[PDB]
Amino acid sequence: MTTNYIFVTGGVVSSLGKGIAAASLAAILEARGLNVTIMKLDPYINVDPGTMSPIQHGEVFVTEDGAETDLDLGHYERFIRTKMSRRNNFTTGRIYSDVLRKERRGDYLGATVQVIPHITNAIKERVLEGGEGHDVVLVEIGGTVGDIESLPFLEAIRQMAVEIGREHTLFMHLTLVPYMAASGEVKTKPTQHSVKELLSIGIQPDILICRSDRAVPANERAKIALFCNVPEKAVISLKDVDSIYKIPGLLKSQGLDDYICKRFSLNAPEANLSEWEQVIFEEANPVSEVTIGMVGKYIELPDAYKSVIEALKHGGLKNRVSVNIKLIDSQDVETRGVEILKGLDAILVPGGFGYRGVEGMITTARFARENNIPYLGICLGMQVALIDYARHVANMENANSTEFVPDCKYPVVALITEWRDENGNVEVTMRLGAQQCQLVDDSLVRQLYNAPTIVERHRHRYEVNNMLLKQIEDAGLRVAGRSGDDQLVEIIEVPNHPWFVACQFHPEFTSTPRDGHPLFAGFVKAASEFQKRQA
Amino acid sequence: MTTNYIFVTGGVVSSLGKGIAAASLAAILEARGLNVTIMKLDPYINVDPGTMSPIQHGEVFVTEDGAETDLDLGHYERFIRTKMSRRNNFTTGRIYSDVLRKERRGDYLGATVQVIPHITNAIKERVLEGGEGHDVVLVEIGGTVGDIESLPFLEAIRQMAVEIGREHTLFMHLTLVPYMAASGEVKTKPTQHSVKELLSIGIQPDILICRSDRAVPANERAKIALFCNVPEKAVISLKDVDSIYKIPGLLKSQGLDDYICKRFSLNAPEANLSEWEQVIFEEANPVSEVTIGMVGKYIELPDAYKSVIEALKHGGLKNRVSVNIKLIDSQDVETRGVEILKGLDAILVPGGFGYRGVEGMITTARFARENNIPYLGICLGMQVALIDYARHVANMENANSTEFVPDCKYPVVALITEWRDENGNVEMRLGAQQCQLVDDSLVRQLYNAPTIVERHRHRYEVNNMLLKQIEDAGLRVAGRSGDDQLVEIIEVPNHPWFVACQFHPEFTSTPRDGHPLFAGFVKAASEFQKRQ
Amino acid sequence: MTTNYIFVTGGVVSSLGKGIAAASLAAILEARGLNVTIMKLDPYINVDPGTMSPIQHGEVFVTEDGAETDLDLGHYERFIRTKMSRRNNFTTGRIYSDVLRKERRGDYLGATVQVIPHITNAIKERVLEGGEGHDVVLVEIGGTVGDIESLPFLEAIRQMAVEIGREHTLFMHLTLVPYMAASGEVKTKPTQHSVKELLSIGIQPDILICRSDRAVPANERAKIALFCNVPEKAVISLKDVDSIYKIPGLLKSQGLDDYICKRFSLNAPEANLSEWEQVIFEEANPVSEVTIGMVGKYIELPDAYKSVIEALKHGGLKNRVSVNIKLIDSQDVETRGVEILKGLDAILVPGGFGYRGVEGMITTARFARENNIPYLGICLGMQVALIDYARHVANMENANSTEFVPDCKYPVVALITEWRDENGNVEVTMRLGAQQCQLVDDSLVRQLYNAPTIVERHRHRYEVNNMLLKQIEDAGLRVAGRSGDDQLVEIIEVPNHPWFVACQFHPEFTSTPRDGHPLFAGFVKAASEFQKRQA
Ligand SMILES: Nc1ccn([C@@H]2O[C@H](COP(=O)(O)OP(=O)(O)OP(=O)(O)O)[C@@H](O)[C@H]2O)c(=O)n1
Ligand SMILES: Nc1ccn([C@@H]2O[C@H](COP(=O)(O)OP(=O)(O)OP(=O)(O)O)[C@@H](O)[C@H]2O)c(=O)n1
Ligand SMILES: NC(=O)CC[C@H](N)C(=O)O
Ligand SMILES: NC(=O)CC[C@H](N)C(=O)O
Ligand SMILES: NC(=O)CC[C@H](N)C(=O)O
Ligand SMILES: [Mg+2]
Ligand SMILES: [Mg+2]
Ligand SMILES: [Mg+2]
Repeated sequence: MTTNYIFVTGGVVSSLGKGIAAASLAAILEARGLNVTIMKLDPYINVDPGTMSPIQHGEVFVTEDGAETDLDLGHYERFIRTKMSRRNNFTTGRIYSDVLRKERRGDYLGATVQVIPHITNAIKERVLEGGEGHDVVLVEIGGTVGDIESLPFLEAIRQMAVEIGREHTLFMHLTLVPYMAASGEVKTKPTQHSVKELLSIGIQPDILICRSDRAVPANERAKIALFCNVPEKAVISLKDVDSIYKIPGLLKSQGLDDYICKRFSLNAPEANLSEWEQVIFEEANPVSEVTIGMVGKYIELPDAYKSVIEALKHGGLKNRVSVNIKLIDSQDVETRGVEILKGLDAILVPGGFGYRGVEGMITTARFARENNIPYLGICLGMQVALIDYARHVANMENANSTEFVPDCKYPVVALITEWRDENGNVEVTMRLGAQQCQLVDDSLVRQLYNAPTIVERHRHRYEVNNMLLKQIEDAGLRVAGRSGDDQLVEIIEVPNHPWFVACQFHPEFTSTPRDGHPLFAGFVKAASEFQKRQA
Repeated sequence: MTTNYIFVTGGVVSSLGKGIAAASLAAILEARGLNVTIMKLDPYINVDPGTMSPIQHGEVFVTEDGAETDLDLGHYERFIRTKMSRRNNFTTGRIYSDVLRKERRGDYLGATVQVIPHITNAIKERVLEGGEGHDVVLVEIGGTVGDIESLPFLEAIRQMAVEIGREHTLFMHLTLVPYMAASGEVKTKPTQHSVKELLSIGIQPDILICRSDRAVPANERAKIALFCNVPEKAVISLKDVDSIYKIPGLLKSQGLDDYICKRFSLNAPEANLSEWEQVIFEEANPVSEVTIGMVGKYIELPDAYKSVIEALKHGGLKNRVSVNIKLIDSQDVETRGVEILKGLDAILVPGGFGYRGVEGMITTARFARENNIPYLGICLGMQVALIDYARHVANMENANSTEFVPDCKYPVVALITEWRDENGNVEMRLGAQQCQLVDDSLVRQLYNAPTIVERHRHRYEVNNMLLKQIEDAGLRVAGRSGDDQLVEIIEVPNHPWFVACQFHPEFTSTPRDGHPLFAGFVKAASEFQKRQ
Repeated sequence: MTTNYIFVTGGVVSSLGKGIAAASLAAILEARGLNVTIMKLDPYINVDPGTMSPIQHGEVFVTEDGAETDLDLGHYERFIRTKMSRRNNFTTGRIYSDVLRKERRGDYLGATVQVIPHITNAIKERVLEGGEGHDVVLVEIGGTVGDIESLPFLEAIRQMAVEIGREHTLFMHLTLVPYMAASGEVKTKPTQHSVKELLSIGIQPDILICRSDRAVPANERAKIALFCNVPEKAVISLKDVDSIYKIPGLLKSQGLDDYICKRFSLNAPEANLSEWEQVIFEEANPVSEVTIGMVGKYIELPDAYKSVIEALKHGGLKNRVSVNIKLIDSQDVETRGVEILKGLDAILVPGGFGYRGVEGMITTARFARENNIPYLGICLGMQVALIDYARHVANMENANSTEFVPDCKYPVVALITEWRDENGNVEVTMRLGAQQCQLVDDSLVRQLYNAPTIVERHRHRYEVNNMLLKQIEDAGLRVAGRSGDDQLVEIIEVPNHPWFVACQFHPEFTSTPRDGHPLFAGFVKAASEFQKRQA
């Protein structure tokens, strides 16, 4: 079976929903039994998003194999059951960095190294490596048709299409169709002009996905076809919907996947969207409501927490509980006190870097342990909770993480090789990716995950200081999971509490709307339980 | 006194507000004491909008000199006091038409006649004609930058800018900066792309006017400036507003007029927007409310009645009355009956052509003459009033206009050449025309003068031979022309407020100066509303 | 005094003569007493041309400070008396390589690193560093307006222009105006369309330089002005000329520099072109003719030898001798024998890498030493001559350079740390840039350069093997110059010959048409002397 490529580009503006549109299309194809994958090409110069603040392009997502990648890969894994790896995300930086290393070491045998063919060859090679043995590969191109930064990407895929042939390649282009109040109509002009820009780069789109805040009527769809050399049936409307889970069914109901299977000549059964319809049904029919406070330092751009917010939403689905997520600046806790935590059925403290806003989290971890409000702490949020417990229950004054005050008396969280005592004695490298974790026989989480061993994903360097550990266990705190070797602590529980769990790994990256996640489902159940005993 | 041009263009999408934007800008400049004018270049092929359906590009506006032009000229006249004439509007059709004629007749001396320089030359000459003897001329280019249709307009102005010089020309380019809900941001990408299209046609914009449904924040303005080679102070924000009357003010508060005066080297006092401030204040503080029904055949596209809608709103201002205009399909008076006129404090029947829906208008004029509801009838509306009368009070069975049923026994409205009687016995107006007011009419009063000037666009007149008969049965002749004493205004004098006229009074109404008929009409509608 | 920038771009095609057009313009400005410089921006990905074969974009030029750069810098140094350094040439590779190194080490503080502003900032910074304290800086942009590879360059300079203002920036754009035989006219259409491409990138050219194979008449110049928003007087004609030395006077005679000085507001005296007129006069009035054979492995692209060919031409000027340069494949010597060297008044063997064609050079060095035909050997050509002498006069059979047969018995040329005996005994890193060299008291070259110490430029790694040196001196060969320390051999002479010199340094990079070069002038004199005793 020959591999087919659908290239996804966007025009007019960015924030158009390319990731989500691609992922949804992939979900449909998946449900026709096709073997599908997706990859993201980002135009940034960063070698990988590992050096990007979460308020730049949102969360740094992590795949099983430890790659730091764009958050689109989160969308991909939540719409299809394929696992993303390093192979599904690369940037312009990564391309240039490979080519420079090869040029400097003489691999090009004295040739002038050029954007074409050398940069573009490099791009084609990773596109082929990401597609390897899949029937259909959606290749999402970042940036907007017309700007400078994504031109080599577009020229690469142009070349591929000619090389591979139109029998096995399609171009899917998203554009904006804005509504004008004065005239009461949506406008095709930007689509017309975007398609001319795309053509001027040498690409004829085959399918047009029309983004608007309402459906694009037949009249205007026909106008777009007329001007873009695309048949009417390949001009698809994609309105703003109240739930992303509806997107696959919306695209299916307009023939998009039929049109694709015909072009690629695949006999495949009609997409069965039962799992989506189920998720949609669940979402539409909550039995009760909770309010969960997410308390962290990046709430000014919520995408910093994209996968967490979705995991919560999946926790809602598994409990038929509608989760109202209220974002709370953890630094306002420092200023305005515990006051602003009033009125919450649970509390989540997410991950982060840098001292700013961390003392507000420690406080937040406290308030939730003392008032018996259920608490989930992820990475940093597990670290600030160890810190809370030590300071306030094992009475280790001023305890902290070497990340924030390097020279503190009780460094409860520190790099493995910074580990020391309160006396100064010692014993005689980012953790990335999927790692096995042993669950402790009598813990909440051993029951929730219901297995002695689980696999979750890491992105952190600061560990639980084993040298100060016994002193904290002795004061009540329980260790609920450890790694495979060198027993580092992965999970802690405060057992005098309805529901208080915190973990080092990012469980949100393995949560999905179809299959949920045992930790979040638990966390949300507890929030509902707690909500109902206050009423 | 060198003449300065400001070329106004539009990018991304149309329906951007170029007309109003340009008109507002003009309003500010006039308020600084400058001699100013505006003109519209339409890319369409119609020689003029005279053959255009009112549901196509809206109403056909008529200027003092009797030209039929785009409705944008209405906006112009409602923002500045300079009078538009036929030189303030021309189409691509008009341009090719003149060049073709000159060519078939040999004026090109056997040259190959080309888009450049012959079509572009013809465009340049007309832009110069519309501009002559003005300080600042706003030239509004129809269509959207990027499209085929307006390229010759764009190349002609590019040439003009280079000929006349950068010290006397400015390019103002409007764009759309849409809001994305996903990100909570307005987006400058389309502006950056549109300025590129404009540059590729050889035009560097000087001023960017950013349309959006909310203000464009300083960050986005700064990014537009960085990418488009314009300084930040020349990136202006023009959000959707709740009242066009606030647009002169909104632009002036961002320094637009200063920027222009600086570039064109003019010392002019600061703009005095007091009349606009007054207009905004009136509109913001109505004391009563009314519902007025507009009954006619083009309600599917409200711009068909653009100047009438506005003249009512100006009637509102002058009485501090807020007017709700209920657009009513007069075809529905035919199907569903007089019920659909339930709940109106006044009824206006506007102009039109074609029989479809006119029987509904006659039922409508009756309803109002009968149930003592105030009525204003413009052109068709005045004609269908006479039909109602003769037909229901002078008992002239099935009376009509020859435009609709040519061989009717009683042609009360008919071309002047068609003028007959009930036995068969015997014996198109455009522009500003003098009208004489009858000494004892509700209208000699409202206009507070003997003779007036109003604008015509119609063929069919009141039949003078059937006239003395309808006068006897009650009806009153309130105004008449110069010669042939044709009937211009009729009143039913046993009604609180019933006026109807042949001319289009809406074309002279402005928000600053109001209009005596619509002031009158709206005042009456208020008085009626109080009595229920 | 404020720095002014003239940006030079090209359109329609490449090979348009941007380097030469810029350099000539610089020469005019120089002659108005202005302090001028020039820089080249290349769109290649190579970090620097050090890894490019000479048949890629021609010779790798070397500046005093040792930078490996584009051959345009040769043109610059031959038209103005400023010295080029690393500062005057950078590539896209160099830009990306700096930015990647800074991004990976966290210098961007978590920002997304983008083509704009990060790549473009980097470019602006080197443009400012190259311009530092000069009155006028010509900034030559490589590639052709309209292609992908030079877009960031164009966007950078666009930004600069707005920032610095039009008071101190001009855009000079070259285009092609082709002659059509069918119609008998030159065509302005490509200029029209190129200027629209340049505008679409956001740059309004200020000056148009019209390349054609004949002058561009007034009619068409006016047409170009009409369509490009440029005044007639800024549309300059630049026909194919028989001598580049005429280009400054051609541009001057059309007001180009007047137009520039007016725009930048400089009072400067009229350009005095006396030195050029002199060079032109010299060139036009040769007294006799010679034929010099250039024998090397890259003659398929003569630009591989750009500066050598020009040095010869300057040697012609200093002797009023018209040099007919005949290029000869040194590999055809291997095949067709010494035969193809018949009919030559001198012989030059240039530099190179790799064994292919080197045995033909050794042979060539031989033929010239035996028949007393004057010989100049540069770098490789000095190495193959040591090799010739050893094999055939010091009778060291099969002698060679470790570069070619690493394990040979007599490695006469080898890396310093490969140095060994014919017995295998030993004693108890490219050379780049301007280095001092001591001249030997009784040598030809000590007289020609007329000083005990000279400065010439290196680009080589293989040295004269000091361990086998005494054995070659003993057989006749004389050392004519050495370095400063560690006495490595820079120059050799065979003293039983009318004129036989060879050197390690590249003397062609310090030769110019105005001031000539003592070695080449000598070499050409000798060729003329030799030509005249055969007649
Ligand atoms: N490449 C094109 C496409 C359309 N037009 C012109 O576009 C005008 C219509 O303008 P507008 O409504 O702004 O364009 P639409 O195509 O209707 O797009 P939208 O849906 O945005 O209105 C027509 O007169 C037609 O001649 C043009 O000149 N060149
Ligand atoms: N001519 C341009 C302009 C911008 N960019 C790229 O555009 C990206 C920003 O994308 P986006 O936010 O979509 O564009 P903005 O310029 O911010 O515009 P908007 O207001 O629509 O976001 C940057 O990485 C920059 O490299 C580009 O490649 N070419
Ligand atoms: N993403 C996170 O929460 C990281 C936590 C902490 N700063 C660490 O590096 O270990
Ligand atoms: N504009 C109109 O109302 C036209 C009225 C009528 N059809 C006429 O021609 O006289
Ligand atoms: N440019 C050259 O001639 C180099 C000569 C020789 N291959 C060396 O590296 O020393
Ligand atoms: Mg339209
Ligand atoms: Mg942006
Ligand atoms: Mg021609």
